[PDB]
Parts: sequence; structure tokens; C-alpha cells
Amino acid sequence: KKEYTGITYISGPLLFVENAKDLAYGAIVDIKDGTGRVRGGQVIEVSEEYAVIQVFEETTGLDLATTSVSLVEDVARLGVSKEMLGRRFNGIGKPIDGLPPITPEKRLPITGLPLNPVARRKPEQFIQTGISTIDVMNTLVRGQKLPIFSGSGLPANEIAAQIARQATVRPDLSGEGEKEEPFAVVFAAMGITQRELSYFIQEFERTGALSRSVLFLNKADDPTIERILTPRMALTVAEYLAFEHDYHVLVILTDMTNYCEALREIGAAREEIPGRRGYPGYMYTDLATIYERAGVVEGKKGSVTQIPILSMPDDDRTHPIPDLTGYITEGQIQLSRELHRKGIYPPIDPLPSLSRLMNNGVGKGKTREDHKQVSDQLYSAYANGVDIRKLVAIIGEDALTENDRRYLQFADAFERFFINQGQQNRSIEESLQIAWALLSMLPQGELKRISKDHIGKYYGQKLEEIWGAP
Amino acid sequence: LTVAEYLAFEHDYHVLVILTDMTNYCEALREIGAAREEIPGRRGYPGYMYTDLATIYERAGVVEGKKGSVTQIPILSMPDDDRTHPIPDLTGYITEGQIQLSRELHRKGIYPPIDPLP
Amino acid sequence: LTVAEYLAFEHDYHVLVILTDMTNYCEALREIGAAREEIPGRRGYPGYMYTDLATIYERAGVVEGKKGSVTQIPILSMPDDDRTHPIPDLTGYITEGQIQLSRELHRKGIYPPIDPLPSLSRLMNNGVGKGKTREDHKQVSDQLYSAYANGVDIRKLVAIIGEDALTENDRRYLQFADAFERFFINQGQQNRSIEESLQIAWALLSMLPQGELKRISKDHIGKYYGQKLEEIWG
Amino acid sequence: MIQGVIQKIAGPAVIAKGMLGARMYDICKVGEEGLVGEIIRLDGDTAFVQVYEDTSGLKVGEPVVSTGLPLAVELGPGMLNGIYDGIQRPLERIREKTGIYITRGVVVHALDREKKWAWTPMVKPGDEVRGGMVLGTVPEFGFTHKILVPPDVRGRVKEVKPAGEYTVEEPVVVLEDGTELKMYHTWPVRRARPVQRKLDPNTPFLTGMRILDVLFPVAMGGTAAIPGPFGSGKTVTQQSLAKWSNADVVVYVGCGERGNEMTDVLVEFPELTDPKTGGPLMHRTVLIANTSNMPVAAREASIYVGVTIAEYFRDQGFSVALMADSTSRWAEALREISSRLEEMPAEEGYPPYLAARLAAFYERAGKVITLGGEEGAVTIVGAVSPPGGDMSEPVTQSTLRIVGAFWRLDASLAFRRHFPAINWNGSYSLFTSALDPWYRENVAEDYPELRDAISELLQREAGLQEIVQLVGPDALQDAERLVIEVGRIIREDFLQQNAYHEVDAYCSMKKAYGIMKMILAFYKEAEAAIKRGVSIDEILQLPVLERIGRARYVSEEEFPAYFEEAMKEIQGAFKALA
Amino acid sequence: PVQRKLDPNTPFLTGMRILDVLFPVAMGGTAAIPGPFGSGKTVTQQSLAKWSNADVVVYVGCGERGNEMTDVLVEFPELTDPKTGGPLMHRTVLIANTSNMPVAAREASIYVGVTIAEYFRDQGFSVALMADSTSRWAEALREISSRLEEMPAEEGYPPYLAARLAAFYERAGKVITLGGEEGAVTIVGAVSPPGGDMSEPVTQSTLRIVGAFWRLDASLAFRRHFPAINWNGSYSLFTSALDPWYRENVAEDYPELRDAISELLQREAGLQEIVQLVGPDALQDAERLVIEVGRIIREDFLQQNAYHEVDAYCSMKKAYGIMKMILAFYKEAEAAIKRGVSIDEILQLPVLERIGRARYVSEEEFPAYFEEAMKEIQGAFKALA
Amino acid sequence: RRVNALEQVVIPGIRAQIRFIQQVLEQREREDTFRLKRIKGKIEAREAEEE
Ligand SMILES: Nc1ncnc2c1ncn2[C@@H]1O[C@H](COP(=O)(O)OP(=O)(O)OP(=O)(O)O)[C@@H](O)[C@H]1O
Ligand SMILES: Nc1ncnc2c1ncn2[C@@H]1O[C@H](COP(=O)(O)OP(=O)(O)O)[C@@H](O)[C@H]1O
Ligand SMILES: [Mg+2]
Ligand SMILES: [Mg+2]
Repeated sequence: KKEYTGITYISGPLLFVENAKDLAYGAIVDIKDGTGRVRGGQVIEVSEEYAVIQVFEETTGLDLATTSVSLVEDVARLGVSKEMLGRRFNGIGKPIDGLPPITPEKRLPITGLPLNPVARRKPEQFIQTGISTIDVMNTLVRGQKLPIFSGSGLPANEIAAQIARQATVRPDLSGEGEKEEPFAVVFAAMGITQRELSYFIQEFERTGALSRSVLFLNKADDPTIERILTPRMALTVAEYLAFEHDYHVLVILTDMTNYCEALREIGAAREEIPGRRGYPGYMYTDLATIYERAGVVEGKKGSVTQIPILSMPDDDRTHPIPDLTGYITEGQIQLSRELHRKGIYPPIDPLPSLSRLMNNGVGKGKTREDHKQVSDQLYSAYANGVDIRKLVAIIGEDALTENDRRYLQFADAFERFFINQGQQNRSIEESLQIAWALLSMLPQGELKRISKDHIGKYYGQKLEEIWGAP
Repeated sequence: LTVAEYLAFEHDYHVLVILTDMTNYCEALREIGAAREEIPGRRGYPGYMYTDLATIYERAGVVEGKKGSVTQIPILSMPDDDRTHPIPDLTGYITEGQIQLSRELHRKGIYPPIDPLP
Repeated sequence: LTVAEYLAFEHDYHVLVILTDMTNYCEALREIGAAREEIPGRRGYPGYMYTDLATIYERAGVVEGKKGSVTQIPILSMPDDDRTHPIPDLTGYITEGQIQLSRELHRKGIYPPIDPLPSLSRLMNNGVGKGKTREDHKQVSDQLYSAYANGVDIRKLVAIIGEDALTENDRRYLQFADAFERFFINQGQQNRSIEESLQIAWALLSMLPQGELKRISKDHIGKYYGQKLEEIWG
Repeated sequence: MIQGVIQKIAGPAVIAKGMLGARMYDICKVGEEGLVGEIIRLDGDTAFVQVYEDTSGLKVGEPVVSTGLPLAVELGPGMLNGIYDGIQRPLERIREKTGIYITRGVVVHALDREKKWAWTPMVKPGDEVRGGMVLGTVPEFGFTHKILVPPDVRGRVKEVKPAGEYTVEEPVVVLEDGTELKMYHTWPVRRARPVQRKLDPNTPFLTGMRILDVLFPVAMGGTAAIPGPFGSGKTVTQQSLAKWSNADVVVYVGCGERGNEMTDVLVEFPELTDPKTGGPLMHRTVLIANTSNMPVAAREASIYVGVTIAEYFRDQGFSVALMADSTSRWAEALREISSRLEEMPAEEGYPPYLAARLAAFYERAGKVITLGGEEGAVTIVGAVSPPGGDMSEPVTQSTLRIVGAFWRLDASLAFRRHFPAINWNGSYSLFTSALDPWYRENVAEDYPELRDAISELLQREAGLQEIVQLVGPDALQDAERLVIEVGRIIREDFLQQNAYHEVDAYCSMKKAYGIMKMILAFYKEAEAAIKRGVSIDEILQLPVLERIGRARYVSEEEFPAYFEEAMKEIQGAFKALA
Repeated sequence: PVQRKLDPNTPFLTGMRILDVLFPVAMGGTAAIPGPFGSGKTVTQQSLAKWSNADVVVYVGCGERGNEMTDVLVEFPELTDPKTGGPLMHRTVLIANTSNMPVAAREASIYVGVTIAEYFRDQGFSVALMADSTSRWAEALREISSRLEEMPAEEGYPPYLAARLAAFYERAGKVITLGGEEGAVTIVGAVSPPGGDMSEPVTQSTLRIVGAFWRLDASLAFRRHFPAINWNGSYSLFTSALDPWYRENVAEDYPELRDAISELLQREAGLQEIVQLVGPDALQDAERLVIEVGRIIREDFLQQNAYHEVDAYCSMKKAYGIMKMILAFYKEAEAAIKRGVSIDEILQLPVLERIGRARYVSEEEFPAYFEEAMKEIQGAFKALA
Repeated sequence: RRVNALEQVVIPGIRAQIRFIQQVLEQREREDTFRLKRIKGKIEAREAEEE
């Protein structure tokens, strides 16, 4: 429609355009030059005399004589529909699968309106992820934000792909029989390379998991503002599907460290003074508007679940990015480098991992009735075994008591069978069966955390029936 | 200090001056200076803190030919056993000694817990 | 350096250049840098200090087809004996090695107090070997370094467990390090030739067991091992 | 008021022109959508405002309108049984008109403008009134709500609305100068309400918990802090204090808690019951709720609105307890606001004036004589969450210098499942000596000496923890084993109170005094019986130990009979066994 | 432009034992090698240029010494191409921009080098690109940005620094060319943090986009234990994708041997917490054996001499044989311990010298030396006790 | 003896060094914030009040 040609200043990622007071703050514009190539931009300051535009991509080839700026939308919006299941997008809504573009039922702003605190309700149901160390000891509840803390060389991508491929709900374990319930996975990646992109596409397409999933994939060489816009579109789609079509969605944000670094770069480009350690002072607020979009709403039948994934810079838990996530999210799962170097996959460490909403999703009428006490007993026995295993290096196995040797063998059997599950898909019943099979190595009477009734019903099954296929 | 100097050196009084907490004075001094946008010092305290403290502590003493005297006993609370914090450090360079309280003697019930070594 | 380059490459002289203190040059550079409001480096030094030092150091060397040469021995003081200070760091990123003096060796009366472990010479392999000095130079140097490192490591252990719990193997390396610092490094004002230095080095290596010399070929061991240190000193 | 237009938009900062006459820190309405903002600058004809909400979509030329007043709250009938955000917006009425999302620019009123209230006057025309006087009463749940002239108003009355049903908007009293008095009045949140005189602490604040009341008491009008690592038990303890204390009105402040925990406290509270009357607990409490995704300016003003409401309920003569959830997140919001203003951080990232704000918040608590002649008190309990575990964290260091009580929690005692997890070696209280004259004149003359004996016995057992670490407790001496078993009995049957348990969550003063008396009698008689030299190993398994544990669960009405039973059992055991 | 990117399935053989065995890099991957000065970033890159199987090698001297570029000009015409038999300089392109050259040309050298490497990719070759220092490029960007008077990043760098490194490293990869052929570009970039601080913004920017990471140690370089790779702080993400190639081309059980070696190194790293506490003489024989085996592995397998006549280049099967010998010795000793034999006499066996000097055996003489040492290992322990 | 030596000597010695390094790094960040403020003020003055 209307074009502005009064460019007066171009330097780096910014350009100034005069007599452009008609533009609204935060609008999206298209920049056209002499060769006809069209780039994108965002208005970051409006005044009476000129407006400031931050440019997507690079500014090679622009000149003050032929450059023109035209408006697209005053608000960044996304067109959503139920036809997006099975599609891929580049982080700004453009399909990259070669399929024809979607038709939108609605167009919604990508910014998130806060949920009314009186409209939320308590999570009560759990999600079966197919991983024993998560399903048994660190249970994931419908409506929880449970981040995963990973190192630099640790396989976070493989764990994310396995969880997205294996996640499901279990209506048959709840109530009188429950009801058929839809399920979908929203996958968002920020700052991935070509290898990760190819691996994710190959993993999602080879087993039919793409038919229930939406992918928002953003490469490392892409513009940084697309990385900022990337998780908000995924959360908009998840909220739309969950609270308008009664879906149960699971949102995985592949890397948040890249998001924080891109946020730092964007803040530094606009002449903002940094905060505590070079990061912006509003980083706590910015992360809060992303995490707190998940939850369950009273009167609505859907739900949103979030599993953020972030990489600690030097396995440092005092770094600001892991520090501020702990004040907003409910627990964490911490990967172990020692278990990774010993050949164990997935290398989930049971000791520093914690889930705070676990006690509300387990019990009678949901999963099995012996879940919590078995988890506590496993935790305590592993905690004893790991210390005895290092006392052995000093005093030897000969100076030990018999029960200390029982614990020493139990720790090795635990690490061999309960954690190192490989690419298997284990239901909750199989994981509980293996957990009880490991506890039968210890003699009855040392199990102080478990009631006598449960021991009289589940103790004593041999590990040999699972020994043939661990 | 203005009242004490007047009384001592114009009415021959012997005046003992007690300042209850100088840590609050240093914090208030830090709050004032930081709003005027100047360069900070060792822990964010202003760089002219030594001069400002010296204009307070140096007003005591005795004067030849006059019977009066002024004596100062400031009380300040360290943030820790940190003897190297800027407030007790800069107090040590201006004053003529120190009386240090001991937490170990207080823990076992000795009162008053004055430690003779520091 | 202009005078040195002119003398070397126009009249075939062999020039040795000594710079007394580059720390003063860096301070004089920092004054102008702070006066002009330049973007600082790590400790207030200007961000272009690497380029400025590079235009000074990189004027030495030899030229094809000419007989002259330029050699530089700059001297600089690490402020708090600190190797990670910006001036020593940017100097070591440019030059072809360094000689580092040790205060701990100075407090024991050893002169010159050269610490061999942080020292380095990048162009060592060009000037040593068969037909240049001797065929056993590099392996002797490697073995001396490997033995002295073990001696220092055992010194760091006897301060924790006490020397009465040592085996003979650790005690041999401890005695080797103690004799090394007293005889090899400590030389005073005398002018040792290369042959005397190699003789002392082979005498010191004879204290160790013959089978522990992993970095020396067996021909050189069969040719030079067995010299006694008491024939030279005492 | 002054109206201007926008001439610059850059993030949350908006520069308006034509605003000559606007005052500092006023509340402005920005744009056609009507977003609220705060003025912090003045330069000629222009003023810098800072918008609370999202500014995306605004255009240059939209109007700005000033309200002429700073941030304030509406004080009047209708505040009980309500849920508010950080700037006093009713969350229940917003949900009715909007839905499960909070659309920006919505306009709601703190007090219901259309609810009829019964009005009963207490003044007649011709009277003289001054600020703080009482004129009229209104029924409200189990309370009677008093209508107060604002503290800044003095005049002479000739108008009285007769007894009838009116809304809060209708004038009730009109003064001679034309001043009209309504049932509500506004007050800025950063200015403390005036009082006549401030009194000394001389009456205890009955928490209902044995260890907090006996070992580390806090008086009526004091201040307490309860720090500790995450997973310690702060929230349940604060809720127990809200349930069982003797304070008339309870105010709860959420300074930016997690969404699920805020949902937990929002769901749990309506199901509770008032122990005094048997009705719902929410009829006496006021809730301030914020989440992490609320605007940062609403998070900073959370603790000021609550303390202003608590001071308002103090002026009517009641006793108010103010529980505040973790102030570390409030300090984080303050740090973010300071980073928005480029305030040159001093300590870690915090602004240099953090301690001044913390002192200004904690100094409002006290027992005072109100301007109407009545007596009211306000008690403030706040929580800290130091991330490093150590109490050298700057917020904890600033809090430690202005509090009277300090109830430190420990995570290790939670792992042993001993609740409450109070560390009695790190906690302390400064209110014991002042409460001692009240204790001996009301509870019992021997109460302070008995309490000191209990504390001394607890201190002695802590001195033996080194010898237990080398050699086993069985190899210890008979007297040392005696004092160790006495310490264990004291801990497990006096310091234990389970909050999830139905009858373990409350304890009076007489029960605690009787338990301490029985414990001291048993200890003294067993110490004599050890030197008696008969059945010295069987002393540890006497049937009296059952009676000691039985006193934990005996009813208060049945308590004297069981007390006589236990005392005469001690007599019949120690005097006449052998 | 290209037609299609491909997944990496072929290793990039560098000729160094630790890099080829423990931290492999694929043909189309990217690697980074940070470390302080005097640690060995340049000798490693020159050895990679000398001995790798890449058809064309492009070397970029961004802001380094001139002698390091004179050495390449002098020595390389005398060496022999490993896979062609001709002169080694006939396959090398040098881009030289020394430290005393003008500052603004440091970025242009990197872009010219990567453009030439991309050009040789389109002809079907496999090109290896060595960047001698990417920190000097960032320093040049900081130097230029001071004249523009912008507001900088954490350490004075421009805010767009991380975008340039990302756009430079994403040019590598195995592609299908527009002509239908297959080509690949691999990039190995060296980083020089100031004062050896790994929290430098350049190092953290590089750490998030590279597939391999070879951290160097100053302490190992002080004691002349080259290549001085810090095993604890190094990782490679190409280990799993290269397993089918190793089974077909080297041996069927090579990944199991590699995993056993890594497990032994992890166990040795775990025990060193106790040795610092109570000394090495407080451990049992089963742990003293692990300590000695870890020391043997470190001194014999990982250590490599780049200037030696024979030790400079090591094929894959030689490393496989050395690993097999070490594991056979460990399995013999672990069983001999259970027969009551003390460790202090096991270490005195003459086969210890046999294993420790298998490095210097020539490539063609190794198949006899391995078979003799394997029989000596068996014969040594059966007559022990 | 070893337990008492480790408890009374080594741990506070390491803790003091940690505290000292933390203070130095925080002081350096506080120093560079001032320079960033100064250069922002210089940018504002020359780009808006010159003619
Ligand atoms: N593999 C090796 N074998 C033998 N000697 C080595 C090896 N690696 C390094 N060295 C020795 O260490 C020295 C390290 O010098 P080099 O030029 O590699 O430094 P650098 O760490 O790359 O530093 P910079 O380029 O920043 O100055 C070499 O000159 C050589 O003497
Ligand atoms: N009096 C008590 N009775 C039972 N459990 C308690 C008691 N006090 C604390 N706890 C336990 O302490 C844990 C911490 O609770 P909460 O206060 O919600 O978290 P935080 O202490 O981190 O604020 C809870 O899981 C609770 O079971
Ligand atoms: Mg809590
Ligand atoms: Mg080099």
C-alpha cells in the first residue's frame, strides 16, 4: 500500500526512516531495494521525526537513494488451524516441507496474555514418558514445567527425540475407565545446526510420530529475531489447541541458552545497559512470560505441559540462566557425565533430580498404589550404595559387613538395569516390576520405607525372568 | 560533634561522644553518592569516603590552654569477621586503636566478650 | 629498530637488540588510549595493544639472500608475578618463546634463577640435532624435563604424606630434583660451553635407573650413561 | 487534569508533550486503550512516563491523561473475603466479564460500588470531628466495620444520613466547609498512616506452636523472619500461623510465587475453617496474589498495599498479622526496576537503597494507640530464601539487622522427618525478657525457670555430640546416657508438631507448661534413682514414659486429670518401686 | 549454492592417535581447538595439513607469525603427498596475513579462504580448511568498532560477533554439488583466549555450534606431554554415526575396545580423588592396577611425537593393535591379582618395555612386532606364579 | 588427626580465596558498567544536540 523512501542513516543492523509516524511500535515491515530483493524488519522506536528499524538478515546492497520501506502488520500475528499437525515451519510461520501453505481458522497475536490466577486448578494426572528414571522417581504431571539440565557433550537431543517419540497418556489407569483423549506434541528448536536438523527430521519421519507433531525449527545462521519469535509461536499454537480443541499437548523447547544469548545480543543492539552478568536486567521477566503459559485451567478439558532443555555453560548451577529457571519451574532433571562416560544411556542422575508436583499424580486411582514408597526406598538404597562403593576403594570388600555388600551389589545392578534402558519403551507396569525385582536383592526387614502389606504382595519375584532381555 | 565542641571548648566540660552505628552512616553515604553518578570505590562505596570519615573522627582531642576535652567511642558492626571490609578498614586508618569483640567468647558465655589479641 | 634493521640489512652486521622495560611502553600507550576514550581491553589497556606490540616485535629475523640478522631480547616485569596479566599474555602470543625467572629459586641463593618448566623456545628444533651441535641434544632435554616434572610432583606429595612413607622410586626423583636445582641451574658467573653442559646433564641422568629413561634411544644410553657427578663437583 | 499526546515510544518508556503541570510519580492513562503508567521525569513541556503493560501497537499522537494522584488504594467495607493483585484489582470480578485471560486495559473497582450496606450513625449535627475519629458502624461478617474520617480532615458536622441501606459511593456526612465524607477514602501506599503514640511490646503473639511460643517467642507488634533452603517448610508454617493464631485479621501477600503454588494456596484456603467461630476462614482474611508473569511494577507494590491495608485494620482497633511470602522475589523485582532506571548496582546487582526499603517496610509493625483513642497492633512475618544456603546473602544480611525474631529452618531435620524443622542452635529471639513479667503474672510463677531448665538440658545434650561421633552411645556413661535419653525424649515429645496431622497442629500454653513440669520431675527423680543404684538400666523402660508421650495428645479440657495421673504415677514409681 | 546437504558417514583421518580414536571428526564436520599460548595449536594444525587424507588443504594464517608461514613455504616442497606421491605443496593454498599487516584485512582473509574452499568443493574434492586464529578476527572487529562509536558487548566486542562465527562455521558440510557430484568441506578453527580463560565470549560462541571440541591444557604442555589434550574437558559428537564405517574398515570389535579404553580412563580419573587425599600407597591392589594401567595408557598410547621419524604418523590398525595389547595386558594382570600375586612384582615384567616402545616401530614392521608381543604377553603371565 | 587438619585448615583457606575472587570479578563488572554509561551519554549528546 504505502511506501516510505526517506532513508537517512544506515549502519549495521539499524536504519532510520523519516516521516514515518504512521507506523506503530513493534510493527513488521518489508524493506525493498533496487535489485528487488525484499528483507524483513521490526520497528523498535517511533518518534515525531523518524522511526528506527532493526533489519532481519544483513544490510548488504542497501543505499539511501533507492531503498523503500512498506508496512505489513502493526502486530506480529500467526494464523493457526488444526491442519498444522504434520507440518514443519521455520520459526516465523513459513512452511519448509514443500507442502502447500495452510488456511487459517484464526489469526492470533504471538504475545501471551497472562492466565487469571483464580482460573487455574491443581494438576492431578501424570504423563508416561517411557523412561524408568522419569516415570518412577521423577514423575511428570499434566501441567508441570520440568526443565532438563544437560552438559556440553551430553546427548540432550537424543533424549528429547526419545521423549517426543514415546510420550503418551494412560486413561486406562485412571478412574472408572476415563475417555478417549487426543494428544499432540509441539516441538520448537532454537539455534540448531544442519546435523541436528537432519537428525530431528529423520527421527520424526521414520516412525510416524510426525502425524501428531508440529515442528518449529530455526537454524543457527538464521536471523536472531526469528529465534526470539520462535518459542512464542509454538506456545500460541499449544494454547490454541489445548484450550480450544481439548487436546493434551506437550511442548519441548530444545535449547534455551541460545535464546538467552540472542536476547542479550538484541538488547545490546538497542543500547540497553546490561544487568547482573552482562545479561539484560529484564531476563527474569522475559523467561517468566514463556514458562508461565503452561498449566491446566478450571472448566477446560485440555492441558499444556512444558519440558524446557538448557545447557549449563560449565556445569555451573550458579550461572544466571540455570539460576533464574529454578525460581520459576518445578524441579529439574540433571544429566550425569560420569554415567555417560561409562556407557549408560540415558545418563539421568537419580540423586540431584527432583520433581515437586510428583505426590499429586501418584497413588490410588492414578498409576499404582505403591509408587511413592518404592521411589523413596530406591532413592535411599542408591544413596547408601554409592557411598559404600567409594569406601570399598579404601577398606576393601573383605572388611565390609554382609548388608553393606548387599548394598554394593544393589548399586551396580541398579546402574546396569534400571537406568541403562537403551532405546526401549517401558510402560509404568514394567518399570515398577523391574523396581521391585531390584529390591528383592535386599533382605526383607531392611526395607524400612515400605509398608508390610505391599511387601507381602510384591516382594520376592526373581530378576531372572527379565535377565534374558534387560 | 558541633554541640560537643562548643560545650568542651567554651564551657570547660569533659564530653564523651558515642556514635551508635557508623555502618548505617556509610550505607546512607553510599546511597547519596550513587544517585549523583560518580565513580565508585572498593565495594561500591564512594571514593571520597576516607575524607568524609576524617571530617568526623578528627574533631576530637584537646586544646592547649583550655580545660575541656572531647572523647569519641564509635560503635560499628562488621558484616563478618572480615577485617578487610572498607568500613572497618577506613575506620582503622583514622582512629587511634580498636576494641574487637569475639564471637567465640560470646558463644561460651563470657561477658563482655573482648578479645585482647586484635 | 629502524637503526638495527638498517645496520643488519644494509651493511651485513649481526645486531642484538635489548629493550629494558616494555611495561613502561604499555603504560605510555595506556595514557594516550585513556586520553582518547578508546574501548579498553581486559585491564584498561587499549584494544589495539596487540597490533601496536606486533609492529615492534615482528621486525626481527633473517632475510633470504642477505647475511645480516636481528635478534631481540626484550625485558619485562610481570606486575604481581602474574603470567595472565595482559602485557605478558600479549607478549607471549607474539614472540617465539620466553625465559621466566623464579622468585622461589632466588630466595634459595640460586643464580641465575631460571625456572625451566614455564620457559619455552619455539625455534629449538631448527638449530639442534646431528651435524649442528650433537645427536643426543633433544632426547636429553626431553628426559630432563620429564624427570624434573616428576620430582616437583613428588615434592607436592611429601608435604601431605610425609617423606617417611616414600618408596625408593619417589626418593630417587626427589634427590634428582634436589641435585638438579643445585648443580645444573646454579652456575654463577662462569662460562659453560655446550659440551660441559651436556656432560653435567648426562651425569645427572645417571642417578636414575637405566631402565627408566624411556625418551632416550638405547644407543645413546649405551654410549653416554654411567658418568659420576662427584668427578665434576664436590 | 493535564492532557497531552505522545511524541516518542521506545519500549516501556513513553515521552509525552503538553504535560506542563503534571506532578512527579503520578498515575497516567496512556493511549486510546487506556494503559496505566507512572511519571518519572519532568523537563519543560515534556514528561517521561513508564507503562506497566505491553506497549506494542501504540502510535504517535495518542492522548495521555493524568489522574493527579500517585499510587493509592481504596480503603473501606468490602475488603474482607477478597482476592487482589499487586495494585488492588479484584481477580474474581475480572474473570466474570473477561474470561480465563487478563486482557490489558480492563477497568474494575476495588470496592463493589453497587452493594448495599447497613449504616448506623454515631454522630449528630453540630459536632466537631478530627482525623481518626469514628462516625458510623457497618456490619461485615462476624465483625462490625467502623467508618473513619480520613486523618487529614478536620471540620464541623451538620448532616447525618439516617439509618438505612446505602452504597459506599453515597455521602453520609457533609461538613460545614462543603467536605463530603463517604464510606471509603484513598491513601498513598508509600506514606505511613499517623498515630498518637507507639507502645512497648508487653504481650506475646500466641502462635499456637509449642517451640515458637516457648523457646523463641515474638511479642504482639514484633517482627520475625523465617529463612531456609528450598523444601524446608516455610509455607505450611505460615499457613498454620494464619489458621491458629489469636490475631483478629490476617493479611497474606504473594510477591511473585510460582503459578502452581499460588493455585495451591488459592484452592486450599476456602476449604479451611475458623477455629474461633467455626465459619469459613476467608471471612477474616485478605489475600494479595501475584504470579511470575505479572507486570514488574505490580510485584514491587505488593508489600506496600498489604501493609497499608494492615495499618487500616489497625486504626479500627483490631490486631493484625501480616504474613508475606518470600521477599527475595520482591527484591528481584526491585532489582529489575532499578536496572530499568540504570541505578549503578552496589552489592551484587541490587540497588544501594535496598536496606532503606526493607527498613521502611519492617518499621510499620508495632503496637500503637490510634487517633480515635483505641489500641491496635500489627505483626509482620516474612520469609527469605537465600540461594546459597549461607545467611550471607545480601537480602538476608539486610533483614537480620531489623528483625527481633529469627526462626531459621534446616533441610537436614526435614530429611529425618522431624517437623517443624527449626534449628534451635541457630534461631534466637530478643523478646523473652520483656515477656517475662507477663508470663509469671499470668501463666505461672515457675514458668521462666522451668523454660530455662528445658533450654539448659537441650544445650547440655548438644555438647555430647562429639563423643557420640567417635564411640557408640552404648559405651557412654550411665549419667551421660541418661541426659542423652532425656534430650531425645524432650525432642521427640515436646518439639514435634505435625501440621498435616489433624490434632497435632495446635498446642496451648497450659499443656506446654504441664509437659515441661512432668519432664523436669521425671528427669530429677530418675537422676536421683540412678545414684539410688537399683534397676539403673531398667529406668529407661519405666511405664511413666508412656504417660509423658500421652500428654502430647490429651485434650485441654481433659488435661488436668491426665496431669494429676502422670504426676502421681511419677510419685508412685520413683518413691515406692524399690 | 548447493543441491542437497548430506549426513556425515566417513571419518576425517588426521593421523593423531587421540583425535582419531577417542574424539573422531567426520568428513563434513567442524572442530575447535582452544588453548593458551605455547600449548600446541599450530603444530597440530600443521601435522593435520601434512598427514590428513584430504585432497586439497587450505591454510589461513589470520594474524599469526611470519615464521610460521615461512616454515610451510620452505618444508612443504620437500615432503611427499600421502595419497599421490608428488610434492606436498602442489595440494596446498596459503592465505597469509601476519600480525604486523593492516588490521582491517583479517576478516577478508577468512572470507577469501572459505570462498576458495567452497569453490574446490564444487569440483568433487574433499577440502580441509585450517583457521590459525579466529580470536584475531574478533580483535580486529573490536578495533574497527571503536572508530564507529557503537555500544559494545561484554568484552568490548560488537554485538553481531556471534552471528559472523555462526555464518562462517555453517559453510562446512558434505553436499551434493550442482553438477551432481559429491564434495565436502571440514573446518578446524583455533581459538586463543586471553589468559587461557575459557569463559571468553569467543570460546562460548564457538562452543555452541561445533561438533568436536579439543581443549588443550597448559599443565600438560609444561611437562612436555604433547599433544596435551585435556581428556576430561574434550568431547566429540560424531562417535555414534561413524561406528558402521569402523566395523567394516578397521575391525568388527573396534568400538568395544574404544569404549573399554574410555571406561578405564574414567575409572582412573575417579580414583585420583582418593590419591590426593591419602596418597597412592593407601589403595588396594585392584586400584593400584587401575592407576598403573592408566599411567601406561597415558604414557604409551596418548603421547605422540610430531618431530620423530616414525611417531609422527600412525595408521588406524596400528592404534588398534596397541589398544588390543594394552587390554590383553590388563586382562592378564586382573586375573593374576586374584591368584594372590602382588602388583609390585607384576610391573617389573620385561613386557612393560615391550608395550611402551611399540610407538617407534615402523608401519611395515608392526604386523610382526604385534604378533610377537601378543605371544610374549601370554608367556609372561603363566609362569608368574 | 587428618580429619581435624582438613576441617580446621584447608576448607576456610579455600573459602577465603573463593570470596576474594568473587569480590574482584564483581568489582570489575561494576567498573565496566560506568564506562558503558559514559559512552552512552557521549552517544546521546553528539547525535542529538549538534547542528
Ligand atoms: N605434538 C608435538 N610434538 C612435539 N612437540 C610439540 C608438539 N606440540 C607442540 N610441541 C612443542 O610445543 C611448541 C608449541 O608451539 P606452537 O607454535 O604450537 O604454539 P601454540 O600453542 O599454537 O601458540 P600460539 O600460536 O598462540 O603462539 C612447539 O614449538 C613444539 O616445541
Ligand atoms: N509441620 C509439618 N508437617 C509435615 N510436613 C512438613 C511440615 N513442615 C514442613 N513440612 C514439609 O516440608 C516440605 C516443604 O514445604 P513448603 O513450605 O511447601 O516448601 P518450602 O519449604 O520450600 O517453601 C513439604 O514437602 C512438607 O511436607
Ligand atoms: Mg514455598
Ligand atoms: Mg602458533
